[PDB]
Amino acid sequence: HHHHHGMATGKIVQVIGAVVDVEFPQDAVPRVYDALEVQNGNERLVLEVQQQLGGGIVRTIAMGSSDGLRRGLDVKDLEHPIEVPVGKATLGRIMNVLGEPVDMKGEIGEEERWAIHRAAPSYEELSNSQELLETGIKVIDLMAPFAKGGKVGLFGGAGVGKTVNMMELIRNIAIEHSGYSVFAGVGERTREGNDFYHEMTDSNVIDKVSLVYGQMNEPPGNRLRVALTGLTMAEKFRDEGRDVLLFVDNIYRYTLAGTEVSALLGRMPSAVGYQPTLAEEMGVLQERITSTKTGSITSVQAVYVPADDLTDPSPATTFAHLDATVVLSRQIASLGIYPAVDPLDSTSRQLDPLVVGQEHYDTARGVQSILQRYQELKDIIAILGMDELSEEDKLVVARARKIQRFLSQPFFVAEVFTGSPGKYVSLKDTIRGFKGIMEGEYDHLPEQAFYMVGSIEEAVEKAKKL
Amino acid sequence: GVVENLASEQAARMVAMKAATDNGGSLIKELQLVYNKARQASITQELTEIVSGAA
Amino acid sequence: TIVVVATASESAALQYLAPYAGAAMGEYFRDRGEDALIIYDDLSKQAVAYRQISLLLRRPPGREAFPGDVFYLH
Amino acid sequence: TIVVVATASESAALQYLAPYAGAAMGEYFRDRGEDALIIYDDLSKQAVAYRQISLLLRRPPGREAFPGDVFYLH
Repeated sequence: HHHHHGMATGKIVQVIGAVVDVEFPQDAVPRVYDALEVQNGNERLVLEVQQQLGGGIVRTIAMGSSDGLRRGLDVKDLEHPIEVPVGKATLGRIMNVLGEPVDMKGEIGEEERWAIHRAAPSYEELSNSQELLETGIKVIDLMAPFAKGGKVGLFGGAGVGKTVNMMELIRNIAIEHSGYSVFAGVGERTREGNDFYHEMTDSNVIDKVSLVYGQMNEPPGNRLRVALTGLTMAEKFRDEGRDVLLFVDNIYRYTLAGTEVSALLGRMPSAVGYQPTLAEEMGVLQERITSTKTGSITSVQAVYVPADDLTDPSPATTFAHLDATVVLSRQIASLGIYPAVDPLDSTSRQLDPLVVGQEHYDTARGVQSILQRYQELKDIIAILGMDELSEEDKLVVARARKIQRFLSQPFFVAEVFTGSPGKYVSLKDTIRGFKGIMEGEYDHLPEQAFYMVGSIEEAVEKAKKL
Repeated sequence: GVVENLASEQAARMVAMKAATDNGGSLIKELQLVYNKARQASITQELTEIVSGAA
Repeated sequence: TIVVVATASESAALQYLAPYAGAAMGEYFRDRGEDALIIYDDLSKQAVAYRQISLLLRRPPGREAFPGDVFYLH
Repeated sequence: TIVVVATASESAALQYLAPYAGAAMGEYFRDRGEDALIIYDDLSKQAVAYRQISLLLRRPPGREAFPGDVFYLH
């Protein structure tokens, strides 16, 4: 943090574990965010914010390990905190929390160094335009819109193969745009990680994006700290005037880490033992994301879902915090469909109305009705024979199973398994195909073509194939 | 006519079954709220008591 | 008419304190003897805001971290 | 193979480290590249152990009087 010569000593005052009581010169001390390092045997050690205490002594902490203490102790005080050397070279390259090129080191040269502590508000700064993010997602995006730089909530889970979703995003970023983003896991089963690295090789696209990962092998001070990192890092690219979105890890892991800190803080926890200020942290987090005037920062997150307590202050947060909703359904996929996502149960206030545009909200708004009907219908059938059913019911059943089927779609990235080249979706195209479809336009065609198919023109070609 | 009365009986009861069944789930959701207020509560007295044990 | 700027980052100084802050304004017209109107809500924020305050107070809160300041506050 | 000895009388010291105690071992084999497994139970006295200790330690308790060290511990 310092432009560093000297930086002095202090002594080590009172130490229980991470609790760092130590004392600097009587004259002055750097900020709590500001920080200092001391070579302890093998290595230097830097402890986190001291908070305010006396005699040049004040209270501090570190993610690293505390063994081998010494009463008298001397730390060279770093000054301008947190300066960190990111560079665009990072993409596809991995470092530790320290930027330590954690993996087989890519050796990762970096010309940028900046504190992650950087605020990122500015009044009136970002553009007033309110652009939507265009995903080319046959249902995710079509079924629901996406806003540029927008926050996105995640429902789905194990067995979702969310990475499939991610890879879809990979082809989606490059394919869609030059803009490229990276996310990082923290507090997580390692195997998943390495497998995902291999999966990056298989993906092969890993270059565009890279991250240190927390893996939950680690001490919290690190953990809770990690956020500011990514903040600064993307802050390269949105700072690059580039624009992007990164995935995010279990928050409850994060905020909860907040409490463990607060007990650590010795401070009175919030209620239900939250971090007494934990909201404030959320201020940091949610407050962080923005689509700048010159950049866009979107993201999605999956937080540890705690018993599905809606009473959850954390759920309060999410619900409060969330700008968008993911849903994925093992029953839904369990229809067999590639698309596990809950087709019902998707809402983005963003995607909603007219003024979100009408006709889209028309084929859309009724598409809801179709949903309802397939509910009632798919529902009611097993009860008894369908003979009584009005034709309209029947026809609905076809347009139903086949509309469903019609959703399923190929993916480029999917190729590695199957060679499926997939395609980038098109809104005019989509609204077209669906709208006509809704009318039962071209009612004659075979249902089987529609599942995992191409465009109404292309599936129309499959009618030729048919 | 006896018979019509009969099969009709079988079906009519059959229909009742569904609805009667369905109603309770709501109550169950309410109860869910009850263990919600309650989960809240144990969390609460426990919490107040936790401060209390901090003392 | 006008209204005042209030953001997530805003500190319980500004935050807990603020709606309270804005009050005296109407004393222009109201104190000019003129009717004047204002909307505010989400005051709940002010509560744990002011409660985080109370952690500072280190005073024991009540239910939901609450003091009676509400009344006073209210 | 060898099993640990763990007794009801066992001083809480041994108790609390006792699995963590256990850890160093297989690092022989695995670190020898040799392969191994071990049983784990819910010892779970450990919390009143390390913890009731922490009361002795005067330490602040976490939930169920027990700090997040479990995670840490785990």
